Amino acid sequence: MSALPELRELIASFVSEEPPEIRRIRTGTVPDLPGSYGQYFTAWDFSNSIVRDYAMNLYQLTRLATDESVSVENLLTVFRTLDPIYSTFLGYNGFPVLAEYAQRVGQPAESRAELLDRLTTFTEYVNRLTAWSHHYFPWDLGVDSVDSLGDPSQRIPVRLTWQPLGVQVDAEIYADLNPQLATDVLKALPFTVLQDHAVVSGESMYAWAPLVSVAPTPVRERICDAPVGRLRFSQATGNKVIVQYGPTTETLSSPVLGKVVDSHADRLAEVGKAVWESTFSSKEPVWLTVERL
Amino acid sequence: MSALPELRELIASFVSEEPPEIRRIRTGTVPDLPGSYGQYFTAWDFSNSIVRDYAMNLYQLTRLATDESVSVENLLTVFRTLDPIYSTFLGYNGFPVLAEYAQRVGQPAESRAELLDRLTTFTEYVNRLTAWSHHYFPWDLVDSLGDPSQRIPVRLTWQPLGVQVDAEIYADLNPQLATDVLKALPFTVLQDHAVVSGESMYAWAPLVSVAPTPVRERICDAPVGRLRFSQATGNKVIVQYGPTTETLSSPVLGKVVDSHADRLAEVGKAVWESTSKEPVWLTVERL
Repeated sequence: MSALPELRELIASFVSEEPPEIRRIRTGTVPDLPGSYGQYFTAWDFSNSIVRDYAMNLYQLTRLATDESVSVENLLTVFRTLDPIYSTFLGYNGFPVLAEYAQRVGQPAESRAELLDRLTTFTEYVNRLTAWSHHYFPWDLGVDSVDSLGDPSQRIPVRLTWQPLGVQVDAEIYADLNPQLATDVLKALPFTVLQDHAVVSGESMYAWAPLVSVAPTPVRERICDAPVGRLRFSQATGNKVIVQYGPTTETLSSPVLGKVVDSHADRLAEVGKAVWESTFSSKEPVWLTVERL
Repeated sequence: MSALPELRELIASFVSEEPPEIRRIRTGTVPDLPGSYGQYFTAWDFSNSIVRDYAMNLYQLTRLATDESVSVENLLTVFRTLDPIYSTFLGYNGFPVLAEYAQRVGQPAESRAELLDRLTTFTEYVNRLTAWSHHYFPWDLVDSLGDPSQRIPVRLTWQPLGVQVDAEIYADLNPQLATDVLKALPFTVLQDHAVVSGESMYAWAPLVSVAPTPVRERICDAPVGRLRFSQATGNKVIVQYGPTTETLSSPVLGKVVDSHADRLAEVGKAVWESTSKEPVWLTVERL
C-alpha cells in the first residue's frame, strides 16, 4: 500500500510548488525565531545544511532496510539514535512536520514493510525539501571510455528541456551499464523538476529527480574525469540527475547514467551559465524536463 | 591500549592549536580548489557544515557501540554504509586525514571495546575540527532537585578577559555525566558563542561522555547561568547567560552561583563577536 499517504501528496505538491518551510526560513518568519542576536542567516545556514545531511542519513538508512544481514529491530534501534537529534533540531529550525513524521518512521510497526517504504517515502520527502533549500540559499554572499563500452542497443534516447530557456539537448541512457539504476530512472520518466547548479563541483548542474533508486551501481565514473555532457545519477546526494558541461574538480565516483549527443553538447554551456545564475544570485526558477524519445 | 594513539596525539595538539585543515579552508588553500566559479565560500560552507553534521553521526555511532542488541557485525554494516558519502567528500573538501582514519575505523574490530575506542577517539578528533571551523566561520554575512551538598564547585576563567565566575556542578542529578565531566578538569579550551539559540556560549571539552542523562532541561526554559553538557552536539559545556530560543532538551551539568551571574553578560558580549573570529580561552578547574 502507501507507507505515509499524506507524504506522497506532499512529494507530488513539492516537485512543482515551493514548500512553505523554505519560504518562512528564507524570509525570516520561522515561528520560534531561530538565530542569535536579531539575525536569522545562521539559522538559515543550519536549516540548509542539516536538512541536506539528514537526507544523506535517511538515504543510507533506506539502503540498510534492504540489507538482510542487519536485523530489522537492530536497524530500528540505529534509526532511533541518529535521526532524533537531527529531527527535533529541524523541527525547531523551520521543519515542524519533518520532525513529526520522523517519529512515525521510528516505530516497530511490522517489519521491512514499515522500514523500506517508510524511509523511501520520508527520504524522498526530505530530499525534496533539500532541493528547494539548495535553490533558495544565498551562495552569493561569499583513460579508457565507458561511453564506448556497452551494447549500442541498450541506449535509450531521451531529450533534456530547460524552460524558460527553450533549449533541448538529446541524450542517451546507458541501460546495460547500471540496469536497475537505469530502469529506476526510466520508470520515473518523464519529470519536470527545478534545475540547480553544483556549488562546489564546478561547471555542473543537478536536479532532484522524483524517485529513491536503491539499485546497485556496478559502473561509476570519477566526476573530474567526466566528459562534457556526462549524465550522472547521484543516489547518495539526493537522487539527482547531474549534467556536467565543463571542467569539475570533485574526485569522487558517481554512477554513470549516459551522455548528451556531441551535436548538442555545445548548448550545455549557455544553460549552465543561466542555471548558475539561477542558484547563485537571481533565484529565477529554471525547470528541467527529462523525457523518453 | 588505545585504538589509534597517533590520533590521540592530534586531539591533544588541537586543544590549543588550530588544525592545519581549518587554516587552509578559511584561506582558500585547498589543493584542488573546490567551489564553483572562482569563489570558495561554498566549499567553506560545505566543510563547516559537513564536518559538523558528520560529528553528530559519529557520536550516535559511539552511543550505538554501547547498545549490546546491535552486533559488531551490524554496527560495522551501518558504519560502512553511512560513513563513505561523508568521509570521501570531506577528504576532497579539505579533510584528507579525516577520510584516511574513517576507513580505519570501519575495519573488522575484533571486539566491541576495539570498535568503541576507534569511535571515541575519532569522534573527539572530528569534534575539535568542528570546534575550530565553528570559531573561524564568517557568520557575520531543576536546581531544587537533589541535595546542594551533593554538588561540586568549579571555577571558570575567560582569557584574555580575566573574568572569573564560581560555578556548581550538580553531581547527583546526572551522576555519570558529572563524573565524566570532572575527570577532564582542568582543561583550557577555546570559548565560542551559540549562533542559533540566543545568548549562550559553548566550548568543546576534551572528552566523549556517553553517560546516561536522566535529567535534561529544555534550553528555552533554562535560567541565566545554566551549565549544560550537550553530548550529542560535540561534548561541549554550555553557559546560557541570557534569553535563548532553542526548544531542545540538553542534559543539566550545573549552574554558576547567583553571586557571579552578573559577570556572565560581559563575557557573552565579548564572546558573541569573538565567534571577529578572535580566540577566547576557558579554564574550568576543581576548587
